[PDB]
Amino acid sequence: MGNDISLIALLAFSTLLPFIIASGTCFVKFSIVFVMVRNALGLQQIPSNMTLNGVALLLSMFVMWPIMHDAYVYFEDEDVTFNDISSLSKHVDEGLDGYRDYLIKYSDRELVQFFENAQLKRQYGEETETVKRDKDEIEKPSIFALLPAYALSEIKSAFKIGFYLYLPFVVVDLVVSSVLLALGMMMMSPVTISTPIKLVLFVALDGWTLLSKGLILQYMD
Amino acid sequence: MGNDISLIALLAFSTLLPFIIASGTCFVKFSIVFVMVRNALGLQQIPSNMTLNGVALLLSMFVMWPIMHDAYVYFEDEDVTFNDISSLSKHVDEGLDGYRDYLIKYSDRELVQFFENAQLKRQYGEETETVKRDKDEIEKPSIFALLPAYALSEIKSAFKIGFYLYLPFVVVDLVVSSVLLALGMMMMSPVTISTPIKLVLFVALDGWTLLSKGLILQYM
Amino acid sequence: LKEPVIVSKMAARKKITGNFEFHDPNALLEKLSLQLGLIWYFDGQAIYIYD
Amino acid sequence: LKEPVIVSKMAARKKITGNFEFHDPNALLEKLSLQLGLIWYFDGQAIYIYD
Amino acid sequence: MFYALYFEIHHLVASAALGFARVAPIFFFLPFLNSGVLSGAPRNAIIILVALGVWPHALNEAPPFLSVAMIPLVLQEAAVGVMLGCLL
Amino acid sequence: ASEMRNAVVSLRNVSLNEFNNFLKRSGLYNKNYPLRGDNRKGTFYVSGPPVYVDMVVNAATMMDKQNDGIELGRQKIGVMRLNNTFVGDRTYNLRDQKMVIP
Amino acid sequence: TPWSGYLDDNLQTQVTEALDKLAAKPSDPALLAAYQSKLSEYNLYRNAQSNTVKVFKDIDAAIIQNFR
Amino acid sequence: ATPWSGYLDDVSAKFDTGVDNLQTQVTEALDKLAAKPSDPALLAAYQSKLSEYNLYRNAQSNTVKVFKDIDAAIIQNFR
Amino acid sequence: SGYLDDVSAKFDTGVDNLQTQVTEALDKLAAKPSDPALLAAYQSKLSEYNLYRNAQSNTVKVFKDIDAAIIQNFR
Amino acid sequence: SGYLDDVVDNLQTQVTEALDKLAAKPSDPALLAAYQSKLSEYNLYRNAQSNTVKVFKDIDAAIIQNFR
Amino acid sequence: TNRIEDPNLVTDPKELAISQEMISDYNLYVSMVSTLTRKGVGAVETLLRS
Amino acid sequence: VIGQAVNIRSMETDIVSLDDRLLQAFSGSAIATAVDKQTITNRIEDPNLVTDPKELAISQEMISDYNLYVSMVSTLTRKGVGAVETLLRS
Amino acid sequence: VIGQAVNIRSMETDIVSLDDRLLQAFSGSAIATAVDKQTITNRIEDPNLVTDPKELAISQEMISDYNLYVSMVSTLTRKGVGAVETLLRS
Amino acid sequence: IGQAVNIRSMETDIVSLDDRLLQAFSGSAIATAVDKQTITNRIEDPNLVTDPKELAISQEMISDYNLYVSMVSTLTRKGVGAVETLLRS
Ligand SMILES: CCCCCCCCCCCC[N+](C)(C)[O-]
Repeated sequence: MGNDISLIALLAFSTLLPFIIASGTCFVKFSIVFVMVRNALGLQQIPSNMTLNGVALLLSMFVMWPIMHDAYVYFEDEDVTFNDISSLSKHVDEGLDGYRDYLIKYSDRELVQFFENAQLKRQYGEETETVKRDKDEIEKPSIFALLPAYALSEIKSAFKIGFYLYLPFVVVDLVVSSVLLALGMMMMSPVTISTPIKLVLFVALDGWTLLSKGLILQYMD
Repeated sequence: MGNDISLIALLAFSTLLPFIIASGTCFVKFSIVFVMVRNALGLQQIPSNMTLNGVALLLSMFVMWPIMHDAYVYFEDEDVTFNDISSLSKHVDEGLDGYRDYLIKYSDRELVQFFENAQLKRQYGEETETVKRDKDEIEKPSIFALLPAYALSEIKSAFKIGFYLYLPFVVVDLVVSSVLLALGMMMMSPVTISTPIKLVLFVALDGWTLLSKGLILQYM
Repeated sequence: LKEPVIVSKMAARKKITGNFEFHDPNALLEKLSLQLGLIWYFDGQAIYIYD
Repeated sequence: LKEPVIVSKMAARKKITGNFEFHDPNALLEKLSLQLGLIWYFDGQAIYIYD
Repeated sequence: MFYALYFEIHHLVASAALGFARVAPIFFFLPFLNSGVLSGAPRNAIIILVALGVWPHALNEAPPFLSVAMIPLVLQEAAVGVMLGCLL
Repeated sequence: ASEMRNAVVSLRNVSLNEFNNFLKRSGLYNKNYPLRGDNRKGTFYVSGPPVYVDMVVNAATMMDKQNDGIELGRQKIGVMRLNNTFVGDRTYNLRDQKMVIP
Repeated sequence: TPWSGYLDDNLQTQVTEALDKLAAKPSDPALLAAYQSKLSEYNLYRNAQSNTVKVFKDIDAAIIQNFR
Repeated sequence: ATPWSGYLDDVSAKFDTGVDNLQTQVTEALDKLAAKPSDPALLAAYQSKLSEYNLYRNAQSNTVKVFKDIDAAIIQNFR
Repeated sequence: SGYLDDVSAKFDTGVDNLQTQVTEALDKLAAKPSDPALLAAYQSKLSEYNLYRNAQSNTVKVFKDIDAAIIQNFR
Repeated sequence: SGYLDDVVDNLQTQVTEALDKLAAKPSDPALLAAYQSKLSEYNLYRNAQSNTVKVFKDIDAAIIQNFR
Repeated sequence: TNRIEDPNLVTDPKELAISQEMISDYNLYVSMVSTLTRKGVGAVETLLRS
Repeated sequence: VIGQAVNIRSMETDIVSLDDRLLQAFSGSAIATAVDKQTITNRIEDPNLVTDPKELAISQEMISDYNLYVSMVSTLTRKGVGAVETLLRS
Repeated sequence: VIGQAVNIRSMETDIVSLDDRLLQAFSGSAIATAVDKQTITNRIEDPNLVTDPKELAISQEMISDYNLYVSMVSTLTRKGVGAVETLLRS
Repeated sequence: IGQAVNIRSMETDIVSLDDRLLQAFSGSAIATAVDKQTITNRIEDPNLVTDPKELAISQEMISDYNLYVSMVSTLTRKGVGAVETLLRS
């Protein structure tokens, strides 16, 4: 490296990288959807968490790679670009817009607005006018305000997707329970009978194909 | 120690090894099947996961051993001369084909091809007419395309096997319930009468040997 | 004004309503500055408005 | 044109339709360059086209 | 003053730590946040970020609680968090 | 066919045509994949099946290294009689000055 | 090594020259007095340089070893 | 734009190992000097050769030492 | 600035004028290299200089090593 | 210090004073010989203090980690 | 201290030995609070499940 | 004494986000460092500066101060990162 | 200045798979490294290069740069795999 | 000068997993035992410990030994480290 502080900052970033992936990337969503599927089928320990997180991380790679590559060549670029403190701080800030555009494109506008206003009222005082940017160009919000809005937005949508998948298995369960009561076999635990019907239903749907296709198509046109 | 960047690459690979085994090897399937056997017999804590996984890990080595041996002798034992980026890249890539062919044997083409197009990201949303379900191939897909298609195929296969394994034991206990309702004894649960029957049925079938043998025979 | 105008983020949060002429902009701009609480500078190339 | 053509990853996203006559390619290329917003160069062996 | 940024980072983490005591119980009760769904490395990373998103005071000035017995305080905050978890 | 190898070799002590003679005596030469370069210079390009390429590259490198033990620069001695003048330098002690003719 | 994007040998020849003059007439007091100075300065220059290059190596190494 | 890869002389060095000229010449010069320890023409030669041999041997040792510390530090970084 | 410059300066405010005197004596001597009266004075001044510069540099070295030890024990 | 707030002399003073006296006449052997031993004793004191503070903090860090 | 006395006293060995105590002790205090809160929350979760 | 400047009321009625506080700190440090390295190298190249006791005694202090500053920034940064790891890490 | 080359154009990402870009990066690094090690070794044996003060001042820089390059790569790869361990094992 | 080489040492086919261990273990323990012995008797011999051309060889031998044993240890530890995680998990 040509400069020492440029090196210190790089080692710090490389030391905090995993939490940024755990809280600001689609991995947070894929990881949830697969656990929801396992809950739905009524399984406990199989497939293992290490297998489901393995595929979740691989799939997240196809989606995040382009902006990490873009940032890499942007900071390697050898052409003369900055001279002085204001130009350096603007050069660094400008290099992050490739990722601010990502967070903003998937975060919920209402949450972004909440976390922004609640910071203004910390710094400048609660009497500062509550913005109500109801028709909005959110003026490059701070990333510390933007990041938790993304995290809660992805949790919301992953739960939403997971809900839909239950409904067939719910049907299966209530049907089986009704036919057993119709025969009076009150002492039979339904779960023994209903588990294989769920498995064969999911296999006939080919769930993992449909699901992994759609989850990726949501991120690219 | 040769080239030290090759040394770094070797230690890195050695660190990631258990996740590759956990997500790109038939351990994935054997681990699930044995646990489902325990659930179908309705046992909650015995045999231990320590035992079932130990067995699954052993069995999977027999299947994978032929490939690791070839990769080893190809890379490490043979001294070779190479001199530039392109010659080295080709040399390295050619070594993986022994594993690549296994993945493509057990993976499903339209999904692998989808992931390839997704990582080129070209012209995306290409239609089903851009494909025509061709049959015979000299394509060489990426390994980052092949790994997840493999995982998602193995899991589905395991679920399918688990469908059949449950059936006989489901019959065994509905018969017991019906006989108890033919008598008056509707206050008593089947489970304490039903469990030993399942255990004898399973030993009379010698299910462990038929399972292990048949699981191996698929990969021969 | 015949010059580009740059408004700081903080100053951009205020709202104004009514019907304005802009006949003599340099005078009007000064008057409005003291009513709204703005400060402004002019380097010869662009007008900068801040809170 | 009698030259191999290399098209940038970015420019390859654009689409076109119609019935075209390649009577004088250097001229047609110059025409469409401005209409579509492309830039191009010729080193003597191949034609490179960019956004 | 040279060390001021170092101390300003430590004031931040002390505030986040005392906020976790009040935010985590809510994540225990709600059906879309409990560890039946959200588990592993994401869980703490998200809880901490939320707590920092809602802490009421400027993060860069010394926390006011340095003079107080820590256990009575932590239990107080956890009880408050349990009450909010029930009402939500 | 996809396995074809190619390499550039540079020799300091041995000519291309000298190496050719070695190949021919060996019975290793192959007119389908001959060496390409300047007979008079020491740099050439070769391409072909793996075995042939590897053998060529190794052999040539060893030939060149071993020729660091050979020597070319044998000195010679010429004896030349002067027909019109004395070989030695002379000193003329002028009564006023000593002067030298080398 | 350059910091990417940031905007922004005579003494050797002089010593060689003085050596060549001196070698032709080792007994000239003026050539001796001149060579003594050129050689002394060249010596100091080379030492100061190599000490500084080591000091920078050791700072970069300490930084890496702190996070490693 | 990127600097060229270079090209690798894989075979040459490991079998270029062989008896150095420098040690041979040092021992020869010593054997000439020991026959007549008072000849200035021989002393002047031996001073120079012995000096060069000292520098060469040190430079080599310090280099081997540096290259092997890097490898020990890599392995100790991963275990 | 800094403390090590404070230590360095505590010498230079200690020897008021030596830095000048040495050069002045040198100019005089250079004017008449064979006057024993001049020679005798230059020997003294030059020696006093040599000693001042050595003591200064070794002291700065020692205080540098004390600080470099403490900043390592911060870890 | 001249100050106490209600609610001998140390090596730090003695070194500063002996340096101050020396710098007035850097070439006196009595003063030099008096200063060598004060600078040495100050170097030893200031190392031993920091090394033991470091030991007590690593003890407390290990306790907190052991109960994690 | 904000623009009073002076900055950058990286260098005097007497004040630099006072900073070592504070820089260590505040890091330990902050580390301790992090564990106490986890323990407290874990105790509440333990009782509520059981 | 040459070209002195100080900012006043830095925090009296405006406060920066942490996001910016880190960025300004990084920039103000990185440029000062790069200029100090160039100054040292130039003081070594010039034949009139590496041969005069008065100029060497000045250069020794510059090298000492550079080395102490970069070591202190590195240590504090590493120690401060450690605390965030101990906070986030489950 | 004796012999030099540079690679002017880099291939479009639209035609190259994700693992090709890795193989291609790795190979280039491994070769530039073996070539630097060899160069240094050869400088240490030419008796003209090993005994001239001008040339030694160059060898010292070359060996310091090689050392820093390899320490950098070996550190960042370890951080890289440590992230994967943290996400999957946890 | 008294030297011997054993040539027909190894079988290159695919072979049962149990014996690849025994053959690797045995070949390695043999190599390290002889290497260590030659190192020590290079130090004990007075004609070798005092010649600058010989010392330079001993330096390389010592370093190569150090690295080889460091690497066999590291890879074996990561080998059993994989198994214990797959089984515990
Ligand atoms: C509900 C009827 C259960 C009848 C027993 C089912 C088969 C398992 C036990 C008998 C196996 C036959 N065998 C081997 C004893 O001959």
